[PDB]
Amino acid sequence: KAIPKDQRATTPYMTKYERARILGTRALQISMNAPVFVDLEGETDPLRIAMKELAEKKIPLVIRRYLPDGSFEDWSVEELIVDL
Amino acid sequence: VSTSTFQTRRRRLKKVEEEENAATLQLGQEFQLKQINHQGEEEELIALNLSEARLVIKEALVERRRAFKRSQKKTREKELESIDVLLEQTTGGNNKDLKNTMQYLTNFSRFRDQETVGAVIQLLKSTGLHPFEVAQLGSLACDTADEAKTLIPSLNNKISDDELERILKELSNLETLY
Amino acid sequence: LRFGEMERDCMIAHGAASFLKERLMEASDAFRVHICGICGLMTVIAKLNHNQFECKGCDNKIDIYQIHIPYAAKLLFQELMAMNITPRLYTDRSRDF
Amino acid sequence: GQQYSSAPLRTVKEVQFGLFSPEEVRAISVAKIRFPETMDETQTRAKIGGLNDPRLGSIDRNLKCQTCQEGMNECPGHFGHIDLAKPVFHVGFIAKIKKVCECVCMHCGKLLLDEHNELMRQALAIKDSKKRFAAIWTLCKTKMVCETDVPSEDDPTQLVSRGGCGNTQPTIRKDGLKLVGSWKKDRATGDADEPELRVLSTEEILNIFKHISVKDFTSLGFNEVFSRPEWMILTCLPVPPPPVRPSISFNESQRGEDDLTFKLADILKANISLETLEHNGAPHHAIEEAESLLQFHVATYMDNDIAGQPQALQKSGRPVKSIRARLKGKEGRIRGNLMGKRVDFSARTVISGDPNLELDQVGVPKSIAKTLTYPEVVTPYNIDRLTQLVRNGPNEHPGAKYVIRDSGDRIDLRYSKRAGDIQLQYGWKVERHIMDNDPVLFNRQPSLHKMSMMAHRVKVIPYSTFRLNLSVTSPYNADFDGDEMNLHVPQSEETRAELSQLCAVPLQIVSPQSNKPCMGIVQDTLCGIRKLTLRDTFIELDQVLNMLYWVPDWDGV
Amino acid sequence: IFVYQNNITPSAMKLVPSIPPATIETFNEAALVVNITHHELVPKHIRLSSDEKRELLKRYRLKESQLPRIQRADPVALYLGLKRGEVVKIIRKSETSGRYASYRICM
Amino acid sequence: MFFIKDLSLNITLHPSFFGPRMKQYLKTKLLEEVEGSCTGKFGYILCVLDYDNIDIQRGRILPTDGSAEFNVKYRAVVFKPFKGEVVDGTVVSCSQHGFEVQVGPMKVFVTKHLMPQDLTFNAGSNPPSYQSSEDVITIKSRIRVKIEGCISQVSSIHAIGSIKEDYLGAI
Amino acid sequence: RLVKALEDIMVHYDNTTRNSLGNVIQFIYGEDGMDAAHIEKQSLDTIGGSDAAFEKRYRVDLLNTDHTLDPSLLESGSEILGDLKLQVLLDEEYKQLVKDRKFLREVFVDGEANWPLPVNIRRIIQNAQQTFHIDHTKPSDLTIKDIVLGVKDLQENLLVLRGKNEIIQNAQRDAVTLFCCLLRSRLATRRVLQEYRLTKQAFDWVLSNIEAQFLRSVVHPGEMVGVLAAQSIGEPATQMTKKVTSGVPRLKEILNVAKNMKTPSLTV
Amino acid sequence: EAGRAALYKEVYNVIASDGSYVNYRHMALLVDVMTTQGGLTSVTRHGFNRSNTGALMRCSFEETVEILFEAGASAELDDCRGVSENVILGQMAPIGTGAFDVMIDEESLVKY
DNA sequence: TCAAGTACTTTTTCCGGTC
RNA sequence: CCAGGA
DNA sequence: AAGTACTTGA
Ligand SMILES: [Mg+2]
Ligand SMILES: [Zn+2]
Ligand SMILES: [Zn+2]
Ligand SMILES: [Zn+2]
Repeated sequence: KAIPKDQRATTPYMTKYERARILGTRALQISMNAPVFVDLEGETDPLRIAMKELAEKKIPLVIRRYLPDGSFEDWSVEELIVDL
Repeated sequence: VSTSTFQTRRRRLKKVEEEENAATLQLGQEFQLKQINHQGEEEELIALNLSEARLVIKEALVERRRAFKRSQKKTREKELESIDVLLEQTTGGNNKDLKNTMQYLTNFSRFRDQETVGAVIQLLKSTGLHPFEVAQLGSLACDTADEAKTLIPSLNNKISDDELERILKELSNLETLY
Repeated sequence: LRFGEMERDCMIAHGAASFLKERLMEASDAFRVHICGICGLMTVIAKLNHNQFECKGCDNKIDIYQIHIPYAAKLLFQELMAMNITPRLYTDRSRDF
Repeated sequence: GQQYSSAPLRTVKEVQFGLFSPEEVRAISVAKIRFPETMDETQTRAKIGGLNDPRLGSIDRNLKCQTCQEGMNECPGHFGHIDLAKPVFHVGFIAKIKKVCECVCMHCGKLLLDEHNELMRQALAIKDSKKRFAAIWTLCKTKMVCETDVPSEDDPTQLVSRGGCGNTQPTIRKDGLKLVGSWKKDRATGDADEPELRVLSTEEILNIFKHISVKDFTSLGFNEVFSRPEWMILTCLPVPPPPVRPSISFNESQRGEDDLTFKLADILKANISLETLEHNGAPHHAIEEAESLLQFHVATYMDNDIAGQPQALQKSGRPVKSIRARLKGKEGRIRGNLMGKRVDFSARTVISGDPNLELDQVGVPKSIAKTLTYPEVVTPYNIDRLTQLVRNGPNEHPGAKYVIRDSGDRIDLRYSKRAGDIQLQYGWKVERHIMDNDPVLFNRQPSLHKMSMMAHRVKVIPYSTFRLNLSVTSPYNADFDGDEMNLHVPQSEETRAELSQLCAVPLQIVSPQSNKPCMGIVQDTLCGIRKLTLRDTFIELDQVLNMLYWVPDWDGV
Repeated sequence: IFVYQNNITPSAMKLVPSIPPATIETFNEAALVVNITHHELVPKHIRLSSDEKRELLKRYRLKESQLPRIQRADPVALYLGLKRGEVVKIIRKSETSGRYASYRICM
Repeated sequence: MFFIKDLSLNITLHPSFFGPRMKQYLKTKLLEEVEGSCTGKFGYILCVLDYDNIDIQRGRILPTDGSAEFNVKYRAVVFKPFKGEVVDGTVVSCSQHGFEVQVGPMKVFVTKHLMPQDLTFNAGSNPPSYQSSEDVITIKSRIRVKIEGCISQVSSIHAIGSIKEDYLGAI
Repeated sequence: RLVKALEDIMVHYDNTTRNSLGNVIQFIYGEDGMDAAHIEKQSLDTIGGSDAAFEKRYRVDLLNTDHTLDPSLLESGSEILGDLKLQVLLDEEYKQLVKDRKFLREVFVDGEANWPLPVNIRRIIQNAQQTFHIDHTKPSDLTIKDIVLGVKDLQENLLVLRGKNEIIQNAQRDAVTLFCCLLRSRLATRRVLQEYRLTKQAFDWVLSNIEAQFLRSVVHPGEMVGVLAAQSIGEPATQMTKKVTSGVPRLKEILNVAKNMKTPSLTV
Repeated sequence: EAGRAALYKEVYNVIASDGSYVNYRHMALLVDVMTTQGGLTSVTRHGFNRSNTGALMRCSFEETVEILFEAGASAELDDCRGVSENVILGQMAPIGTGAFDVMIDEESLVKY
């Protein structure tokens, strides 16, 4: 049904799996000549580019976190804490 | 990939009945009286009389030309040339269907001015008649209440002959003098 | 080499969802069929060239989809059919929960 | 590859199981399927408009499919049909059929018990589709009479009438593929003593099933749309297309037809005998004889490993391979082709240890690196490098094997006349050799651990063995007494990330198995570590300097 | 509750569900000599109210299907006279968390 | 007739377009695909309304591939003809078999036999016409037709129609 | 069999362990909601020792000249004597520590102190000591309020479950119980000052680190805890060589819910 | 409840007898799974494999063809929530990396 | 009616020759 | 199947 | 080798 931002209750921290998938996805997109949202400070490997984008929270992706009932909470990569 | 609607019905294995489409007001599943807009709200079918339609499309292409120039920053025979120019601006050009449609609409519209199409829309949507009839009454010029009831057969007992004939008079009076 | 059952398990344990999909699809089996939207069967006469679709018997020349499944499953499904069982494949849900 | 299709691409969200109505079989069918002869248009080598492609799938590899147009790698086969001369049981349903007869009236087709019986209304209440059928049966099996009137839902004096029919219900028992009843009888109140002993025909069972109420059969497992009980009995048999039963086409003019193609002809042949037999001067016994043989063929086709022993043995003694056999566990479909798969971008060799490899790396033999490939997309970042490996080619180490154009066609750098003057374009793919620091899945079978498959950094090295750091020995459970190990190469930026970010060797050090480290210092290093760290142990300047320099991150102090 | 020494004839047992909404229970005196609930391995079971249950299912987004199930005949389900649909809250000690709360629905 | 219908189309955008002119390209590709289109279910999708408020929603990234898929919810003017519908149109073609009438996006054909008996084919005219005792029907003439039936044919809908019944024919 | 029975089990975004039916197996992963890698055997001090030895270690009595904190321990030492208001706080502290002792003695009946718990508190203190070059001579700049309340506050930040409601909030309290008994034992006033000799900054840092570590320690929704558990029992079974049926053939008996077992026995 | 505690005690002993250590949670989970149903559900073709999980998942262990014949006969609907089904379908399973969905936001995109 | 017999089911880690 | 390897 | 499921005699 989609849970409102004010009623979200999942971790404010990014899961290992989320981070691995964001990095995978961005790196894939970067590699398919997608526009890069950061200064590549000489970088050429799309994963190292992805790491850099996530490091500055300039990744325009959202995690749709599904609950066992079918509902979900959407979380921005900008808003997720990266303690990993 | 093709276009879908707000009609969600689950046809599980059970293929058919696809019961014929006639003006017994039995139009498709798609052209049903109880429609649903993208905001989920149950909203009634929108039928246009070719003039109400002419204006809608013109309005939309006019507003589109606006955004197209914005995003770029950083007498009937006379309406035909004017429209054919707007189509060259907004439309894909390969869309020949819209070109013919707009030409037909310009040549067959009973009401020129928006004001005119306003009253038409009022006068008619007060009869309780189903959107299809209400459109065909606006788009088909009839004199006898029989001309009307013959061409729009669905009307048959829905309106008095006199009541329909009274409407047909105040419809003729609204026709823009081309 | 064989990426067998026990190897599937390790990947499932790791949470390597996309690495697994790749091993099982791209790196092996992977095939594309056209299925019908009415009876979720591999019935569709895809004349993908003339862009004709048809699932006669359904008389459906419209409600058709394409899917990427391992050829062994396309096989398994054809096998289950030959054995009178219908493994109808649907691209939407109807149950919730 | 496979061609572009305008059809919207989706994922399977649900699998709706069911049974085939004969009508559906005839509807989905692209041909019937009248002649047991495979092909040879009267010995003239081409498919016969009767068996395998009387419009079906296709052979010849060249020469396109007759119904769709596509041909071979694209065309899934197309199903056909065979109208059976008499109805036959589906082997798999023989007992569920029996149980259904045991529950219903063998004359009117009505549930032996209903809303009037308390135990019944209770079992009828059961939500679980299987548990309710299970309960309904144990109750209805015992009932040997279709009741006309039953005591009212208050008084046992004034009996209320339910459905009609007073008929006695047979005691059904199976005689392998046959169902035979023993009717209780009445004769001077006693009898049996010696009852009515008759075999229930498919056709009669079929008819009762056809008359079972939708409400009734729905109380039993069955579903009015996808699985009516009448569908457990076969009238119109589906004919699987060639892709299911391919021929092993040895040499030029030599067949090699599948067991299923043979077994089908047996069914065809059995059917024609029976068909002609009944249409003609029916000798009535030679009919029930020709019938029972067809029942057998349609039975042994689906399942050949049945209780009542005749094993439908091929002329070679070897039994015919049933469809059931094909799906039956480990080796065969589900378990052997689906849960597990043989895979590309795999490599295997003898492992050996190395004190000079870093924990997380893996020594990869040059030959193995020169075979395994990573498909890299031509991008401004790599374009020049990639062009060089392309120039280097398939034989030089840091080289490449293929170039994949936007167009879809693969350029083989080994043979292409343009392998030199190959000018790359953004978006193309260069299938380049595996190179130092690529993430790769390393595995030692069995694999009873997540640590039995870990991600390592490539290190292309000479000699034919996979070299591993000694401390990583324990998780894999490897030694160098002749052990071999498996290597899998990811093909996507996504897949690589998965390996490097979740299953890389350093991540795996502290394991959740026992909440402690699963790798430690072993053998030489363990033995030497005690020796080094005794009070007695003192080192002279010369050696101290070498020992210091040996530490790759040494401060210089 | 009917505490019987040895047996209750099937004649008498047929009168058990004869007078609803009132409910009848049969307990063999021999079982009750020892209170099973007092055992080392038997944790605190607490019967939930219609509102408490409704809340549990609301809070965990559950269907009654999805809850772990106590069997109707269960020694403790008997001791507490639990009815089908009724839910228990089990409070066990944990070597992990100290205290762990599990729930079981009646069969 | 001539409806305003709420519709939605799934578009699969390649990563290279994940720049700021994304919505702009989506709204564009939508128009390329949908506008001009002719379906059986909906008829001729003529003109997409309210460009400035086309709902793009969030695009789900397709897993093994890079691309994102959005369900572009929109609203447009459609023309779906029906049997029994009385329409006005201009003659386009005319032959010994009958005459085609252009009704907006579609052509409705009138059979020699689906006209009154008095109206007869005249080949000896430029252009070929149908002649009544009083009337003359040719390439430019305006006619009121009763749609007898429609055939959903690919990228169009064609129909057969009569001018035999009362209040039909030339205008 | 272990793998095939457990495969579909994983931690969902509600910290609940469910199967392909969404049926709850465990309400919270392994009853504590923690990832196993992030756990280490730690000693719960409070648990054992004599009732007198406990007292010496934990009791602070600012209203008794012998049992106060010596002014050598902290700067406020002289002004702290006889503070009735402050003593109310040390009474709560001690009363909780006694509560905890009884509770832990109820859980671990044998009195076993060493248990695997997240956050190695011992190490954090060790680090604070070298990080801050802790002078085991000079008195601390901590208040009793600084310690007492600081700990009380840190506890509220040890989040496993997030929902705003009695069920989920009571659930959170539950999961965190044991860890807190350890936390309260290792961070009681007397301990922090006499033993650890922590400064305010040292303490402030120790607190932040327990928090950070604890949070990192929770299981990640997506964790395929099913397969994990199966393999974590499966692998060790692979290395297997009153006289009762044990090892591989017993595990076989167990998994099969074997009706006619080989060595039935009662321990009376 | 006691059945669970005894069942764990027993499992734990088998491991610790061999002088091995497996973290609680693993044994706890197994013990819980056998439990949840309301009785002692065995790790056999009879026990677990006969539950309400999806036909494709269940057919992947011990009774394959029979599981699928019944699937057909009683018109079973596979939820397609199990790892096993997605493996048979060549789809990304709702496992770790695939336990959530990833979307581009044009808002945040145009912001950077 | 209820013990005991019957049928029939079910598994077992990964990697050349000769046929 | 047969023979072997960890 | 050890089960479910069903059948048979007291
Ligand atoms: Mg070895
Ligand atoms: Zn179909
Ligand atoms: Zn074909
Ligand atoms: Zn009857």
